[PDB]
Amino acid sequence: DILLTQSPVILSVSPGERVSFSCRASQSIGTNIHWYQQRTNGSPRLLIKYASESISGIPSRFSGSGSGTDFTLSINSVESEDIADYYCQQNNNWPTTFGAGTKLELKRTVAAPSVFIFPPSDEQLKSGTASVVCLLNNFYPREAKVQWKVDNALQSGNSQESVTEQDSKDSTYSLSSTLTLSKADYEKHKVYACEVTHQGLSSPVTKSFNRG
Amino acid sequence: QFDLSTRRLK
Amino acid sequence: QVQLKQSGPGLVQPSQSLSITCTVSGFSLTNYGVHWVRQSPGKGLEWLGVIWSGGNTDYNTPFTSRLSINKDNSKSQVFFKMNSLQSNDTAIYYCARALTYYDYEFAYWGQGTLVTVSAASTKGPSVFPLAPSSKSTSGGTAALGCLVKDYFPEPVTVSWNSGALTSGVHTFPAVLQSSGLYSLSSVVTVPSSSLGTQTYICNVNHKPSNTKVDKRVEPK
Repeated sequence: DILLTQSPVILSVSPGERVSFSCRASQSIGTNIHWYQQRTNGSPRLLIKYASESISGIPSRFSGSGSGTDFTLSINSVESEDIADYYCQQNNNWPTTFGAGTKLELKRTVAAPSVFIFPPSDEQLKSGTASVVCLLNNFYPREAKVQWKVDNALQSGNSQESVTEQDSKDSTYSLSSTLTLSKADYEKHKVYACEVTHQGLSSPVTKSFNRG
Repeated sequence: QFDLSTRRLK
Repeated sequence: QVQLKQSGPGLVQPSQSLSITCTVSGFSLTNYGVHWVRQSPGKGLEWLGVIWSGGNTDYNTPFTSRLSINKDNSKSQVFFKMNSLQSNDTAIYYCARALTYYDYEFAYWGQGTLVTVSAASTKGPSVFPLAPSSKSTSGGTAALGCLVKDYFPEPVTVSWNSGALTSGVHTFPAVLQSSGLYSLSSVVTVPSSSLGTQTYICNVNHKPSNTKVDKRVEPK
């Protein structure tokens, strides 16, 4: 099978820059390469066929070039809606094979997170478990620290984090940290605090509530 | 690696 | 409009078999071949096989012995079946159609079926409100959400107000808990002055367990 090698694995650029994806084939394939876009939670979208031929409905800023073994997909002016993974496909040799893909990340200005905290619902407490959720909304860049404290006891190992993919409209990230306690432990304590560190904040932000 | 939850590379 | 609509996601026990239906519209199966592609964490996008206009099938070499593709032209249905599944067969499976009847440049894709291979059992989620309050309000904006806890397997669909509310929605990727069950939250920001007039409902659909919950989220 043809091995397709896409490089690099991640591309980070600023809006309006030109950007180029590379696809190298393990032996000559002429111009028998197609390019695909995959957005968050999407199916692959066909961008270019046969190295450089355009596709109806695809913005003009997409173009491809190359022949033999070395191929290039180009975006002349990146928009935030271009945040996606990009894959190349060869079909000069059965079976058709795909590259492993390149991720296109976008830069933007530092944006501090908005921080919200949610106590557990009385509904969940009936079931015997308590989830406390801390939300970090629409921030950049992705790096942040979330630290939980219960009655000034530092929590460690009983929280999980999830981060959305990059927003295709405004290039921010959002993060949830969920602290999970038993109902008994939760009822045994009063002050629940989420403390947040991020480049866009000049001092840490603590959001907190007293149970009750 | 490709992530089944988001369909994106992680 | 060319479309390909695949059956829904679900769990398949190891060693058991996989079955997906792809229903097409906007073209006839007697004129185009229908291809099957999958996307795994292990191998990324792999081409699996194709059933051609006239019934012939090709299968990618590693799959010829456990893969079968059939179709019903009258019903516009293509059937994908794969035997003896193991855990690294956990993937999103897609049906696709090329630009021309004989080619392989896939301009039309199904939405993809996420198949999980695992010995576990199907569990529907519990849905708990993440209620707006002072502790989630800032400069006229209130955040609120739904906690979608303890289900298996992926995925779950979450929407807000039956699709009419999409702006400012963030549905976080599921995380796997030590229990082996997934959990996620979905949040949205709204004007805090709308909390007394507008109702906010997260529509939760966990198709592998046929669990549909509409959770009304209220200021506490």
